[PDB]
Amino acid sequence: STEIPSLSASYANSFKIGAAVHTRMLQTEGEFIAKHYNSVTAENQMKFEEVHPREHEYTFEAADEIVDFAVARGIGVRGHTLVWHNQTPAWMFEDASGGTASREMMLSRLKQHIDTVVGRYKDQIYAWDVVNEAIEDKTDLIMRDTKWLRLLGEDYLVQAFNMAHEADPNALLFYNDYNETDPVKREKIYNLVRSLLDQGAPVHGIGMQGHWNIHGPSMDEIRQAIERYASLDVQLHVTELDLSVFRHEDQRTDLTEPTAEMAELQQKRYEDIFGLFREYRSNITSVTFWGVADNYTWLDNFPVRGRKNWPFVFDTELQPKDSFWRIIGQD
Repeated sequence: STEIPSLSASYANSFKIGAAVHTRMLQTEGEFIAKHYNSVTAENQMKFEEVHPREHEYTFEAADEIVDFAVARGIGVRGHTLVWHNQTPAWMFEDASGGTASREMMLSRLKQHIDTVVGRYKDQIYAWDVVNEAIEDKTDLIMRDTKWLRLLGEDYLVQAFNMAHEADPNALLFYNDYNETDPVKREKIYNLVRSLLDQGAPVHGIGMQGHWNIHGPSMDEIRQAIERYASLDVQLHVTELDLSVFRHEDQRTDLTEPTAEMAELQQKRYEDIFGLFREYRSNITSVTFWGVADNYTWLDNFPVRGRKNWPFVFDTELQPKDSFWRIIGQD
């Protein structure tokens, strides 16, 4: 493709290397993507609202294009979240009078949605984020209070996994979440999946989002989350990895490029992280970055609107950053 080696090829015997994509990137960054990633995830085009905007109408155009792109190139595809409190259209939770949908309506609608979406790509998607972010960040709260929990019921996770498993018994079913390394939330997610497994739910993996930064979480904290989750006998996927140069509610907004400090910390940070991933390659089977290159990232608008970020190992011009070289795998 040019000079630099293929990132995914360097991990061909350890774990997949993926990237979140959007159709707009294909006929422009398609060459770069096929070069460095052997796994892709629709950043947004497979979400409920994106593929099922209205009750009786599905819009799979974008998702279909991404899948054609990947499968024709031997690139794997992770399906992103079927059940999530965000990006799910209002119709799903409402009845004809605009009131709340009943438990029965919720169940039949969820069944048809999963059957349509999961069934559509049957045998083509190696892993599905079945339930996303069900655990609360608040210390004294376990289950996030969402319409799924209120309208469908406390068994909404079991239901989702059973339905997904039925739509495609060959796909690996994942429970995906962020802040997965925080000791308190870690134990909640651990107990959740454990209880799901004890209930017979077909959950085959835990997705560690990996929305980290140059200051944390620590190697020790990440290590503990890994061993903790792996002890449930499930595969582990780092699903939305990015290393923000900013912290939580950062007050800095004048940066037009990372500071010399940020660049140096990020490079070392990425080296440490992938060093840890290699150590646990027996538990981690896929590592996906939530983007392709610094020219685009959802962090450019979250949590702060219009604040440019540079979270990847590839810069705004798709050129490798120092971190890239320190991340190359051993194969």
